[PDB]
Amino acid sequence: SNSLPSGYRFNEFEIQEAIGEGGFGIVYRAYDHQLERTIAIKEYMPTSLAKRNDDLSIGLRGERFGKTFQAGLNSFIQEARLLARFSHPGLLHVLRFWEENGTAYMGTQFYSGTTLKNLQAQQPEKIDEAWIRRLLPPLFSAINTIHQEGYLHRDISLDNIQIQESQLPVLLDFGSARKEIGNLSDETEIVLKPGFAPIEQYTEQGPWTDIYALGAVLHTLIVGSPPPVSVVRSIEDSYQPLTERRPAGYSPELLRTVDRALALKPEDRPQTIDEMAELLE
Repeated sequence: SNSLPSGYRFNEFEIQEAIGEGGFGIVYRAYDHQLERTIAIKEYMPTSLAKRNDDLSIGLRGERFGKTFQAGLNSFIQEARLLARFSHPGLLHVLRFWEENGTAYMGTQFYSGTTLKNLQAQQPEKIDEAWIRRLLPPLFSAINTIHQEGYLHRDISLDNIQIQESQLPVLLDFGSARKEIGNLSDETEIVLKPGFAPIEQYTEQGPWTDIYALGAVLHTLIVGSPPPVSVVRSIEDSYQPLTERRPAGYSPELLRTVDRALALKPEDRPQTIDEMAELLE
């Protein structure tokens, strides 16, 4: 681990535990001693570009990485600014942003629970049609709120949806820094998510682009894995409609909603979140 220790201080903030560590940032449970509340702190930390110094600042692993490190940092800032436009229970709420230690930090609301990816791995028996139909109204609402302000998510999968202990979902992260680093570094594998990204993201984007990825999430919850990579589908589509598979315990109505969201071409999909929600009725 490259993470700050429990007890580390940012003035009034105190690090309590590193709770998420990926290749591009670390997430901490932390505590605000001024307001006496638990928060999360997200630290930009691209491990392929940077390492932890003795004084716990961040430094480049090689001088050739400086331009790409800075571009990822700028994208991290821009994502914080985007999230700061919203005050919605299903979107990660940003409290503070600051630069320190040669990197940048986002203070955010702290959310209970775990990611949808982990819930699906650990408690797949909890995921059934009734649970999915309770998940969708607040998840729809969060995604639609992004769309109504003129933005798109473009990085939806199970990995960045939080399921709180209340079961309500939160969108945590748009992958902006990761995707910018991957584009600049020709590390194409960290830009789009195979099976979740629709054909138009591979090089015409709009709400239907997020709707496809949401379909892919739902497909994963229902049968355990995402649909085939969309570029492969665009050559020879091996997608088997869920209405024909008929997984046990699932209504044709929910299955056909997923199939429609997964239509190969943008114009054949529901065009707005509201259109997709109507299919369930």
